[PDB]
Amino acid sequence: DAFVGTWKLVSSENFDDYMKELGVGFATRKMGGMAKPNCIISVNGDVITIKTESTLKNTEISFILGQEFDEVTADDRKVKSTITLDGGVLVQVQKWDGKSTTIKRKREDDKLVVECVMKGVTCTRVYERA
Ligand SMILES: Cc1c(Cc2ccccc2)nc(C(C)(C)C)c(-c2nnn[nH]2)c1-c1ccccc1
Repeated sequence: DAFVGTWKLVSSENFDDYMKELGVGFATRKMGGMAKPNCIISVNGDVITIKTESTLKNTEISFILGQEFDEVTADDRKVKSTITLDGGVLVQVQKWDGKSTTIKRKREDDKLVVECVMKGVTCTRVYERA
């Protein structure tokens, strides 16, 4: 859709604070905050795949909209994830240990805009086509 492609991180706001809320420790936050990952999004039938590639860490999730799945996050959390399409926005919720975080991926102009919320912390990451 508007989401399919290869997307390179070009900007990030409040990622260190978000990682802190995720319980990521200092040395790991340092490494994560300088990463400039590629995000490759593809769709085949029901199944959407989101691949993250960086020198620090690669991740991949494949999923069906509305169908909860198990995910190991980049920072090694074991979470229950559910992703839906809401007014053109991919909305992801991860739930683990009575906590949750929400990740919204939207297409705005040339950009893929990713908004991550946990507790009072909102991080916004902007990716552009590679
Ligand atoms: C939480 C998180 C972490 C945690 C982490 C920190 C430090 C070391 C290892 C993990 N790391 C990454 C890197 C840079 C490492 C891939 C991401 C990420 N994925 N796509 N773009 N950025 C996210 C992330 C960002 C937005 C949406 C979903 C996940």
